[PDB]
Amino acid sequence: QVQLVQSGAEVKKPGSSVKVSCKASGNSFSNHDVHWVRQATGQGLEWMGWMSHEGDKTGLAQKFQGRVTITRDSGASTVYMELRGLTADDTAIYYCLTGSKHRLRDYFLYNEYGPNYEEWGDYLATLDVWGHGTAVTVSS
Amino acid sequence: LGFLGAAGSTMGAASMTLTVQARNLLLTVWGIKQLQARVLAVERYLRDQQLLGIWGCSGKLICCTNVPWNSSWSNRNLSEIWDNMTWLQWDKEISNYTQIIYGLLEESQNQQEKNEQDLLALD
Amino acid sequence: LGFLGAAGSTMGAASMTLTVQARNLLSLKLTVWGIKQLQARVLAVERYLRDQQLLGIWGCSGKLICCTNVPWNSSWSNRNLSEIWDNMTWLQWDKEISNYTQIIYGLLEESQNQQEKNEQDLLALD
Amino acid sequence: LGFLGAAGSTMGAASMTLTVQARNLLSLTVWGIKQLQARVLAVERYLRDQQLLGIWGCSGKLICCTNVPWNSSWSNRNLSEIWDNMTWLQWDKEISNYTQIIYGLLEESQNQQEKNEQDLLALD
Amino acid sequence: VVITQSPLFLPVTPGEAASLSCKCSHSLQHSTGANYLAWYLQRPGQTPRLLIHLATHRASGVPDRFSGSGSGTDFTLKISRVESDDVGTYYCMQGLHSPWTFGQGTKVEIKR
Amino acid sequence: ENLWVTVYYGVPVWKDAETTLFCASDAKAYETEKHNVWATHACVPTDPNPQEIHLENVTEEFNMWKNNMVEQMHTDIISLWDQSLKPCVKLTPLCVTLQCTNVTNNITDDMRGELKNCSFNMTTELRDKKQKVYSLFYRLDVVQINKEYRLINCNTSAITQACPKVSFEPIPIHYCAPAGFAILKCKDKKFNGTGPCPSVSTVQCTHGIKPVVSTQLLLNGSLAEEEVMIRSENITNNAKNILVQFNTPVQINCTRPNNNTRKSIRIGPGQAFYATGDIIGDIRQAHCNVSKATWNETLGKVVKQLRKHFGNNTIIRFANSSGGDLEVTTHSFNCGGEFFYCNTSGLFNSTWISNNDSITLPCRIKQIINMWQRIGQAMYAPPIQGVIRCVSNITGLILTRDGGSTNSTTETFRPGGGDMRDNWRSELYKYKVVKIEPLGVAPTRCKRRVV
Amino acid sequence: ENLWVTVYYGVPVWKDAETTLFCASDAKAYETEKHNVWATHACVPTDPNPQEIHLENVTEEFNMWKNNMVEQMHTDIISLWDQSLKPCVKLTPLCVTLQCTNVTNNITDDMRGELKNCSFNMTTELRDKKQKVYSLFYRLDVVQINKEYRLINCNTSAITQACPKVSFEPIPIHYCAPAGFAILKCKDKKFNGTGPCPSVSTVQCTHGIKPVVSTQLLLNGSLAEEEVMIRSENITNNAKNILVQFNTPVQINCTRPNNNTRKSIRIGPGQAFYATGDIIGDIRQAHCNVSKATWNETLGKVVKQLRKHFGNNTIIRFANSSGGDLEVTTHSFNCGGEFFYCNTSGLFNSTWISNDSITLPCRIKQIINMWQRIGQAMYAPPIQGVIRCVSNITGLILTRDGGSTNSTTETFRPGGGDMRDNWRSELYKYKVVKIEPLGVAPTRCKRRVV
Amino acid sequence: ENLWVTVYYGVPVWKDAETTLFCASDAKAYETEKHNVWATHACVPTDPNPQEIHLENVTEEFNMWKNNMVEQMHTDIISLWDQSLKPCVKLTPLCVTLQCTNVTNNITDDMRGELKNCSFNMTTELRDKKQKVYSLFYRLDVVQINEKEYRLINCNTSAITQACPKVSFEPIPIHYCAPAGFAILKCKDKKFNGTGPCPSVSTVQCTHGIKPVVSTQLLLNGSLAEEEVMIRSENITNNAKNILVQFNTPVQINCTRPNNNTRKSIRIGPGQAFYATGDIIGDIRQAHCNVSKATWNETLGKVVKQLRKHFGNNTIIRFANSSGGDLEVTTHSFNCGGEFFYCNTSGLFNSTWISNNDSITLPCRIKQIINMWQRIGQAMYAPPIQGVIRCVSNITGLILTRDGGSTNSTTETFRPGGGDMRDNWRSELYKYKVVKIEPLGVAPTRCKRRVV
Ligand SMILES: *[C@@H]1O[C@H](CO)[C@@H](O[C@@H]2O[C@H](CO)[C@@H](O)[C@H](O)[C@H]2NC(C)=O)[C@H](O)[C@H]1NC(C)=O
Ligand SMILES: *[C@@H]1O[C@H](CO)[C@@H](O)[C@H](O)[C@H]1NC(C)=O
Ligand SMILES: *[C@@H]1O[C@H](CO)[C@@H](O)[C@H](O)[C@H]1NC(C)=O
Ligand SMILES: *[C@@H]1O[C@H](CO)[C@@H](O)[C@H](O)[C@H]1NC(C)=O
Repeated sequence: QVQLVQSGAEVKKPGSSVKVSCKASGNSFSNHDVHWVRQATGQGLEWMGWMSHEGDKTGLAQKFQGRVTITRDSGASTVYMELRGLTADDTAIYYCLTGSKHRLRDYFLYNEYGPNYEEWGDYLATLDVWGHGTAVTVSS
Repeated sequence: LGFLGAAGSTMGAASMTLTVQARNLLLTVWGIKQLQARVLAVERYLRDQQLLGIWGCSGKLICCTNVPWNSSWSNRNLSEIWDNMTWLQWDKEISNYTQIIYGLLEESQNQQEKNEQDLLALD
Repeated sequence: LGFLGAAGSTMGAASMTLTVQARNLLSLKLTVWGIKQLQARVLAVERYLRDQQLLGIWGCSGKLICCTNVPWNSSWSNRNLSEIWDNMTWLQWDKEISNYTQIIYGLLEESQNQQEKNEQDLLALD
Repeated sequence: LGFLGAAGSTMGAASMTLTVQARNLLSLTVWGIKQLQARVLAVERYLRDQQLLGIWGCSGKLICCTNVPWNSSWSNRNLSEIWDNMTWLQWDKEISNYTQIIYGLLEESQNQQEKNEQDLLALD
Repeated sequence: VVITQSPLFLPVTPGEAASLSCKCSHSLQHSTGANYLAWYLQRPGQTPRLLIHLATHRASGVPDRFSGSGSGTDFTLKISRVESDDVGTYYCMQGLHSPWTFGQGTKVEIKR
Repeated sequence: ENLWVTVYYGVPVWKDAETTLFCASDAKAYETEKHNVWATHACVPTDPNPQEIHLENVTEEFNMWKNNMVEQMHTDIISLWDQSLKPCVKLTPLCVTLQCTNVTNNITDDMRGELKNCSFNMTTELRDKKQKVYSLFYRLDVVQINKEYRLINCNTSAITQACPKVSFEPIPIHYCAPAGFAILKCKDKKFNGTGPCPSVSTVQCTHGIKPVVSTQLLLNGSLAEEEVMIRSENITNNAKNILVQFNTPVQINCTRPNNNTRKSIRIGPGQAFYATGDIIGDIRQAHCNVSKATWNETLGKVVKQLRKHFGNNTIIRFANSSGGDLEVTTHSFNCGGEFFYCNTSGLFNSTWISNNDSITLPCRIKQIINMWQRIGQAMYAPPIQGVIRCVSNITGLILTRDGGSTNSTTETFRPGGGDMRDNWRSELYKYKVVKIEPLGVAPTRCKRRVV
Repeated sequence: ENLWVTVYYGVPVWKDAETTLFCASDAKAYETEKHNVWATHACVPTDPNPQEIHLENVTEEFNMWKNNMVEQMHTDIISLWDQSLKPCVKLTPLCVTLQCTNVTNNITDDMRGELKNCSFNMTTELRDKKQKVYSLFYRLDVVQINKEYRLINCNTSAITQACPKVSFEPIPIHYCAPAGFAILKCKDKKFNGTGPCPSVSTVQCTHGIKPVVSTQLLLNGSLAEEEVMIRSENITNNAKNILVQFNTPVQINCTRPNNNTRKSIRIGPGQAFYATGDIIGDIRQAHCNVSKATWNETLGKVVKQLRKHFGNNTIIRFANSSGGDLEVTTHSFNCGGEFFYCNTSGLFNSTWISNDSITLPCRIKQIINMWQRIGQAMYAPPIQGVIRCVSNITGLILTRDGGSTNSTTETFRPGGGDMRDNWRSELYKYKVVKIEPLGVAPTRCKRRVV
Repeated sequence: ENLWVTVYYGVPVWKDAETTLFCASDAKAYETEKHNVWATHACVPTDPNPQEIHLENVTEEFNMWKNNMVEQMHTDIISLWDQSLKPCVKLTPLCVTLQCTNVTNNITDDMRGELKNCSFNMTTELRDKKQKVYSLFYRLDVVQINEKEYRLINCNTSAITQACPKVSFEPIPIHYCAPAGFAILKCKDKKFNGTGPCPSVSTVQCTHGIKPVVSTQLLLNGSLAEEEVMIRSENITNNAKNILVQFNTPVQINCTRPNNNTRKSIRIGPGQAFYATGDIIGDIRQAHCNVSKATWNETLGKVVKQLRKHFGNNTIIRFANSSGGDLEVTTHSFNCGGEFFYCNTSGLFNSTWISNNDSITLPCRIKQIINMWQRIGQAMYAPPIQGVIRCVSNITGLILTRDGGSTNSTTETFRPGGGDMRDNWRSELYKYKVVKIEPLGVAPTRCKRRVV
């Protein structure tokens, strides 16, 4: 079981940004997909974003465009997430979890005298073991 | 006076148009074919002129040789040979004795008379 | 002497270099240089052969110098024969008679060689 | 009776097979291209020899008398010795080193002059 | 593509079987015939655990009292002989189309 | 006293022989503009004064289906066509899978299902970028993959096409005698394919012959001098094509009433490809007009000629085509730079017994072509913009005679014989290549003068 | 008594005609190395005695700009160039977009941005694998698609690059007329391009001419015998090119001061491609040097010869190029197997009235379009090390600005971007005519009656 | 005695010269069946009875290995191979990564690992579809991608194409014929040294047929030695020169590829048919060859007898297998039935010779991709051939090398080597020399020309 470390609970003022940190032992980010999920008490889970294990692709839920950026250290031993513009309704439990995906050619074209034109896509297989999570809340 | 007009006359009368007959003897697919055709024409003319030179009547449209031809090939009087048959059909008649005629006309007369012309020029 | 030595010599003086002029009348593989050289050899062969054919038809073959017996109507020239020999080059000669040439070819062929083979046939009749 | 048969005969006996030897002097695949090249080569050399024969005036002759003398510095054998006991082959080895001189002498000293003299004789 | 879950809550008598259902706007089968569905149960104060996956088999270590059914746009999760330790909130997972979302959820509690 | 032989040189010989025909063109009149496949932009020009020479008192033998200039020129044409196609760019990437739909609206009710609109996944000239392009396709050119469609020839040899500026219009050609060789022609107005000809003539160099390609009807052919000639290798044998040659022309009009446009497409770096853009105006089926009365009188003359080899009471029936490959089912021609396939069954639905003014035929367009009977090559017809219109002379027919016909009655015929060798025979039947052997021998009174 | 026409044979005859010229090279000296682009595998060796004889009493009509041997030259050289280009590798794979950077390595401040570090995900030997490879490129060979660069010549004919073993150094080529044809040359050192030549000679084969490729001034050419000469078939027509031929050479150096490093990568099986490797040391501009005082003294001599065709006291001025395609805009030439371009504007900044070295910056291009053709394109292989070039200037090609009034204040400009006039500069002395040994004349003989 | 020279033409002259050979075949006998590489589409037919002509009183020299027909004909076959392989398709797509398995079904235990069943991800003729395709391959033609993944052995070399299978590789006799104005000198001496004059000479217009046999250690289907087994080299003292040996009497060798191959057809693209070997029927057996033993002793003993003439004839003479290196010279190769074989002749050279049951079997290898000739700029894939291959051939000569460092004129040793095809072609063409006829000539005489 790869140990996962998350940032502690934090209270932040309305209309201001918040950042969290995340860790995994063994530098397993190179082999597992980085993921983020938010959930409030009594409400269903909400996907925030992902990095591929290669660190070559990033993505976000359409609700969080322009408010979330995802960074990692050299060697991808840790991953970081920054949130911007939190209000009182952004209070929830924020989670780390590794992931695994399927990489398949979505379209292709053989080339006799050149490289095969290829369109590749990532298809997440399942959500791996979750981290203990982080709690962030907004109050005056 | 047209080209190949003598075939319409007897073979005896055909000898008038000999000069007329001798006059016209001389990177795309068409270009390659043109090259091949020109080479073939040159080869054919030069092979014929090789015959003429070897037998010493070269440069002559008319030549009388010393070899006697041998009557079994065509037992006919010269006059009706000349005034009845065209050269086309008489050649058709004389068609398989051609190589024998070539060999005799080569060896029996030309090379020999040449040896005796050197012998005469010795004195 | 070298080639084309008689170019400025008079017509009579040009007759000394005829042999000199005649000495050079005839003198991947798919590369274009080789293609061109093959073409050139073929062309030279063809032209030399045509010249020899014409000479053989006129019956003075094997001769740099011959003399036919054919007459000509003198409107083609404007001067004395010794003048022709002396006071111009062949080049002015040719420019002067450049335009009766085909007539001359035809007359040299027919008016003499056909008739002469006729008399030699008459002779061979005996 | 065969081709080249004079190779073991003397210069004197060689003259019988001149005709036998002169019989065959003329007679997008790469093979076909080479065929074309060989045909052209044979044609041009045959015309080479005939041009030499014609410029010298033995046209239609394999053997032909001349008006050209020679310096004897070129050969030092009696005529019977060279003709009746020497192969034309070894003779060619012997005579190989003056051939250009004989060609020039033959081509100009006698032929051009004799053509001019034929003209002079014709004039009258 | 959307996901809904029913019932919102299900009181259960102990020892009696119960079922939960979730439906989606598009069929969950794949052109290869594969189905990408996973049901999860979270105990309050604990993270969710996989119960069934791909709508065909139970996850390893899941009690055999669990079962599933459904195809196309309709799927169900049925549990036999309900015992008190299954109380929590349940969710079914959709894995065919990006973005992948959870259903609104159903909660099972002991009737009282 | 006894005669001796003498050497005669230059005497005219006729020897049956074959050599390669020398290309020729009419003074290179086309050389002012580019470009022509059948002219290669140039051949050796010829003088306008070749002089046919009559051969009085001369007869000579001809043998059609045995003369060889025909197949010589056949391989000449195959070589020239391949040479013209070679510099052009291949169209191999085109048969990536196509999503297609039927053309709708602004259509003639008789067009339904003829044209299809398809799109591509096909890439850009940059190997790392893709694009979506579309073009209008005929139904006959494409086939379903199992709606989705694929180009029909990507389970045979590949398809290549470029060089659209090069014209396919035919040019007069002279197959002009090599030196030492001659061309002779029969002067008889009516002459069998074989046998001696009572009056013959020779030319130094041939007449203008067109390289046109036609399947069921002879086009731009020379007129028969007096009457509609019927020729074949053997009339009794049904495996031999029956040649029909008109002595009077029969005009035929054809057109593509559709106003067409073209879209240039870049597939690779510097390789332009052309596709058929959306047609302007209503769609109308291509069709051909011929005159009704002229066709009837011409076929009456044809059946009168047919009666010569048969019993005079035999019923002459003409029939709908036999089927098979489309190139022998329908009449085909290329005029205007584009290929056609027309229903000639209407022209041959009639019978003949002893003792308004025009006709129109539905016709077909195919832009994917397998020329001759080759399998290893294929090409694409470039779109041509606007309405094309061609007028041409129908000058002959290529027919086959059905088997059976027991008890010598009710003879029937159907079009066939898709071999263009027969067309080129139909034009070249006048000529034969012969060999001149100038040397010869003969007896005489000459005995050689001593010394 | 009356005269009769005789027939002669062997009489020397000349007809203004054209045939394909022989190939001839000096003793096949190129055969020792494999091989020159023009000399190739084989050509006919030269005669050891290329004998020529002055023709007594002959003046001959010569016509520069009308001889067709120069067109044969143009066609044959294009044919040879494509012949050498043909058995080489296409580089259609290179059209893939390249991620590029503005790299410097102790660069001089006047080249910042002239070189780009471009990488692309490329091709492997195996179809199913890809790899990332970088190489250094000149900015003028690439273009922004809308940084990412694409090489400039992908929206035109395809690009091919291979076969570095062939040599681009000119070799003198001699030409011999076909047998039955002859070569005529003018012995007048002051001869015009056209008109009668008072003193003439004929030769079996022409002298050697190197297939020099230049666009603004002549190189490696023959020197004028006595004085600088200016030629143009019609000086009044300003759209026509003006020939300038020096009688004294003008030495010119050109170099690329840095070493070059090379790397090679495989497009696929048998697909060797050479790429410019990373370049070490201070990075400096290719440039050419010419002496100042000589550049006057030759230009002043040119002006003195120039005044012959115009009225006295006419003002003469030179200026920098009016623009256009870069080939005519800047002077281009190949040395060390590599193509160059230089801003020759500095050496025309002068004026002329009645009565120690110059340094020129230069530019490098690798994707090159031969002559004016657009249907072919190639990549120049990198040349290792510092290229050093010593060369002679033997002439210039000029154009005359039109207009003006009162026949004064003439201004000239480089031009004539056709190399046709480059080979004309050497070929102008020569013509080939047709010899028909046959002749006729009257005489006093009659053929003997037999 | 004031003699004058006189012109003779047609006189017999030889001049050492080289020109292009003239292709020839007896009446184009290859036309009976299509299609053959070495006979090509067409060649000039020749008379079945060339007129050989004995030159009596004649001696002349044949400097062997100086003759240029060999190099000219070497270039000819290189060109012919290239032109036969130009039209047919390329095979760059094959060496995508291969998933291979470990053939153990119906296999003889002496051969485990010779054949691999590999699968890969090449596409169809459709530009946007792929297909899973499998085929068996000999281990000699493949390598592991890493230290398993497999790749074709020659992709990091030059390009690879398929020999399109319609045209056979069988040799046909090729006749070399003199251009006009040439003749082909031929020796008659029955023991004629590779260099030096030949006591009796004959010439022909046109030569007999020679099979373009491709072999590496043994001379095959060659002309037999006329009287005795005989040995030639440029200089026997220089061991860098190959040692040519010609057998007096032939030794028959049987070779078969004993297994049923099956073949399958795969579409690569439009108009691109590909062939690969399907599953083999029956137990798999190594291909091999058969040769007699006492006859092998007999030929080798005769070789020793003739070798003793160039040495002190009490010396020890020993053979051993090749010193190694590239298999093209380490192993013997032949192409019978249109397929490539490499056979371990090491057993043929396990013997010693001193002063004063009936058969031998040899294992053979199989490869499909070939680096033909000594070129490295091309690689070609031979078709799989269905059924059991069978060849019967004549062994007519040897090519050997002699080890250096020998001292005191004892213990002379030899190994097979010199695999350059030029040596076989010398061994076949050693009887001929192209020569020039110069018919013109001059000579003195008593003739003086007539006065003009
Ligand atoms: C488009 O036109 C084609 C024919 O041009 C129609 O093809 C029909 O397809 C159905 C279903 O596969 C078949 O049952 C018919 O037999 C086909 N018709 C013919 C003539 O073959 C197709 O239905 C048309 N599509 C639309 C949307 O109109
Ligand atoms: C030719 O005749 C004219 C007129 O009689 C004469 O004046 C002239 O001198 C002659 N020509 C020569 C060269 O003597
Ligand atoms: C295949 O067989 C060879 C020996 O025949 C052996 O070295 C190799 O390990 C085998 N591979 C497998 C996967 O068993
Ligand atoms: C090999 O050769 C000799 C004679 O050639 C023979 O006697 C000897 O026994 C042979 N060796 C074997 C193993 O038979």
